[PDB]
Amino acid sequence: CSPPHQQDSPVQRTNEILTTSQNPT
Amino acid sequence: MGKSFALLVLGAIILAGGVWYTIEVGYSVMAIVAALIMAAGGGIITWGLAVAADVNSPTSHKI
Amino acid sequence: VTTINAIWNLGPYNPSQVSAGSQPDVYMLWTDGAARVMPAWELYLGNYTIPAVF
Amino acid sequence: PEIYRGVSTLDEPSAAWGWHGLKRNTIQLAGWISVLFMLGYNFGNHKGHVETIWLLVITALLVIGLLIHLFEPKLSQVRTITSRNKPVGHVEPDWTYDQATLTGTWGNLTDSQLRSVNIEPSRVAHLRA
Amino acid sequence: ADAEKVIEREGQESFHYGDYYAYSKICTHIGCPTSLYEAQTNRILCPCHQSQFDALHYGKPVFGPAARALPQLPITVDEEGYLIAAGNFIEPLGPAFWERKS
Amino acid sequence: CSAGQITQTSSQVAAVDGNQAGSANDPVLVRDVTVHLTTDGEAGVKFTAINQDTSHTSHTLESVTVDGEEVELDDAEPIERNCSLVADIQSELDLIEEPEVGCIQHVATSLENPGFAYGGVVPVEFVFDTGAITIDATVSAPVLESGVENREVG
Amino acid sequence: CEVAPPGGVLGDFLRMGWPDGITPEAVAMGNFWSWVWVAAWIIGIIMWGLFLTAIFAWGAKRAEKRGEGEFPKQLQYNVPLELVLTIVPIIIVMVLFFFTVQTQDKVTALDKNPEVTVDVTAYQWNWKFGYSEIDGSLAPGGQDYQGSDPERQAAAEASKKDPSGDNPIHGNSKSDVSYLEFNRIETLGTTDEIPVMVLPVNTPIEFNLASADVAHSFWVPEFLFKRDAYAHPEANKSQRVFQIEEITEEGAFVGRCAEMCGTYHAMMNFELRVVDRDSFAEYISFRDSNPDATNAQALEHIGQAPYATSTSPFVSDRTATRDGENTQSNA
Ligand code: HEC
Ligand SMILES: CC(C)=CCC/C(C)=C/C=C/C(C)=C/C=C/C(C)=C/C=C/C=C(C)/C=C/C=C(C)/C=C/C=C(\C)CCC=C(C)C
Ligand code: FES
Repeated sequence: CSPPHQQDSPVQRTNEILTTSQNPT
Repeated sequence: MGKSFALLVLGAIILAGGVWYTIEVGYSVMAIVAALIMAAGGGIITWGLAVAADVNSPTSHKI
Repeated sequence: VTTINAIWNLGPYNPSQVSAGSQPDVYMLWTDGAARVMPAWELYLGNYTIPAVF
Repeated sequence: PEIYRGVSTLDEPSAAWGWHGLKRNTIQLAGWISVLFMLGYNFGNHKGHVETIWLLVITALLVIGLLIHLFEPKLSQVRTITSRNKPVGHVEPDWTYDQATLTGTWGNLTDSQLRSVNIEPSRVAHLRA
Repeated sequence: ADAEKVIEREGQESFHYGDYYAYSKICTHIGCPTSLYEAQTNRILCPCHQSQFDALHYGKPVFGPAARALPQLPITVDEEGYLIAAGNFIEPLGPAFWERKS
Repeated sequence: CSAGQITQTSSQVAAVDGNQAGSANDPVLVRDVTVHLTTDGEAGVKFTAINQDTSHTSHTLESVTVDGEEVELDDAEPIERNCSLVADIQSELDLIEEPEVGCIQHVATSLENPGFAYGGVVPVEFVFDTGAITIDATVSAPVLESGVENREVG
Repeated sequence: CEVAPPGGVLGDFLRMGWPDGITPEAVAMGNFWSWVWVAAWIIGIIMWGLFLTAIFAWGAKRAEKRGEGEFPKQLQYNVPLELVLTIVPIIIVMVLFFFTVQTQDKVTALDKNPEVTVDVTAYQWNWKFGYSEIDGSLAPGGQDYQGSDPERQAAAEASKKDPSGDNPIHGNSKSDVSYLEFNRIETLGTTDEIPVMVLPVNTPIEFNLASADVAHSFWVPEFLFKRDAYAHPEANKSQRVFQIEEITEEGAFVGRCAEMCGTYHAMMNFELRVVDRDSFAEYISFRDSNPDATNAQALEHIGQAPYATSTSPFVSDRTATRDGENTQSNA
């Protein structure tokens, strides 16, 4: 009575930092 | 006379069961339930005393 | 003397927009209310599913 | 007072004019179906449990009502005497008629008492003879 | 503070782009737009029949007729700094139909 | 039922981008900690360090860093009890007045942008004389002067 | 009263839980209370005895065993005894009212010549104390200290009218605060700290109450006295000033709010700390000289507890308090 595939992950979401490419200046 | 003895005795341990639990648990929600057990014991004590009062001085003479 | 279904302030339909009070007409409210009170019981059978609105 | 289709006229005065008595088994069946549905209600996607308290209280009271309706217990009529009240075989005298006639409970009052109620005994001597 | 306590769905690990999440606006019960985002309780709400989806618990339903979580869209910034869809929905969005798996 | 011990109005935080650290029992609190990065490319760290140490052990912000990278800030006075060191980029700091009554002090900041992305979150590490405080903060643009900007198509 | 209670275990029983009190009129109120309780006990026992007599002496079974018959004497009226028993409570409440007037008038009289006057502000939900005037003996300057803040009180007087004009309440703005006194030496109570007002020993002291918000009340159980603090006390025709002849002994004493003000009515505690008269001069000179310093720092300057030892602040979290440790550790 709940969907088979609707499962919570084992991953604990340690932060994945993000960046963008900078101009050469 | 009559049931009043046993109805008191049954209460006297239940009251003892209550207050003991009250002095066991800390300040908590279960202390409320301990108070209820203690008060139930007191109620059965007075219930015994009241049936004793009725037996001592009946006022509904014919059963 | 009484306004009914003042469509001019509802705007035209587009599937991405909705209002808080969006019930059907009064004589249909019963069949809305049924959908509101059903406790979401849904069946899954392998490659198939019976939704909760059946 | 006749019985029509299972119900007595004394309980249902219009018993002969329509549909009056549902069988008690039907009431039980409807109640148990309702209890089953209301216990099913608590298997949805809700998170809180205040909902659970309301459902469980109402179903407990439903089951209590259905059990008493199933057995329909009874108590006896108590036969004690409390006070100057008297047992069932008593016959109550009409104290007002006695007062207004000087007969029965007001009969054979002495001269002093008859004077005490503003009634001269001279008008009453033959009545008490 | 609220992005700390997100629960990710199995297989939808990397769909977010930082603080940004992107769910489908179409309710999974009967398909009304959900559209009522409670900013503090973080519950996406559907006005048609009062379904509540936990935006932090991968859009899983928490109240109402809905039985299934909102599908999620992966997103990422492009070379120029706008936001783009980094993929397709992995799950059929909209109301369920008979042959929809789960 | 809504007025219980768990209540919706009680659990709320401010509608701001800045994260926050510290309970009512902690000595020094950081409120509204955010990494600002204006559209012109300049960047810095907005925050407010409030001292509430009941021991009256006045501190001095030794340093702040974003992902280990330095942020420039100078002229930070010690923060005695019930005082607030408000820090922000100079352009935004100029918009508000320093209060002559009250303990508040304004300080300017700036950091070289290593390539932080709008939307993402980065750690921020404060170190005062009495200890270090770590807190993740988001990256976003400063707020526009309200009412002046229109949606422009090109 | 001028006559002390019986004392001993009888006094403790007659007390019956009152604090001893730390002012002259507190002693007067306690003595009056003790003797009133004596008279009340006399009445209570001398009528419970008659009810017990009914329970045990006037029973029907006894009189029927004695052969009295089915009915008693059927007496209805005894007019002279009725008039005597009517006259008795008249005299009792009369002679009681005489001493009531005596003690009440020596309590409430506003002629005690204050050396210190403290303006007190009640607000939802904490206390703010401000030293209003101090006699030259205790003041820093030798001459009398006057604490009214010119700029901040000027703002209060300017709040009376014309916020571009609403002025509904008798020509003043509905948000008038000109009745509040703002002082430059102030102690401000918070949820993180219980406020503490510092007072000397053996000086006539004055309190000037007011309330920013709904009605509050100032209650010090060791004064055996409490007074309501109202918004716009002049408008209410309420007396906002009360004086104590002195405080007679040093120490820290809790004081509470005794008027239902709102949600956090129970959290609105304060402390009244009474200190040696020579130390009060040091306290006021310290607070005046370096105003940036907190109240706790001044209390450290005296050499006593920086925080209210009588009551600690309540925990402000609505879930942590379940296990009964609802007390915050000030230090
Ligand atoms: C408790 C007794 C309060 C007093 C006094 C004041 N406010 Fe308040 N405030 C309180 C709560 C419980 C909340 C959260 C619930 C809510 O309505 O948001 C708030 C919130 C605010 C906000 C919103 C902050 C935001 O990020 O949008 C503001 C701006 C605010 N409070 C200001 C404010 C001021 C200036 C007050 C005195 C003049 C004031 N509040 C009184 C509780 C209480
Ligand atoms: C469209 C059109 C045409 C119209 C409109 C719409 C519609 C269609 C509608 C319809 C409707 C209808 C038909 C309806 C119906 C209904 C019904 C019949 C219902 C029924 C129900 C029932 C139930 C729920 C039941 C219940 C029961 C119970 C609970 C019981 C109980 C018992 C007990 C407990 C015993 C004791 C007593 C007391 C306590 C009181
Ligand atoms: S359409 Fe969303 S709850 Fe039904």
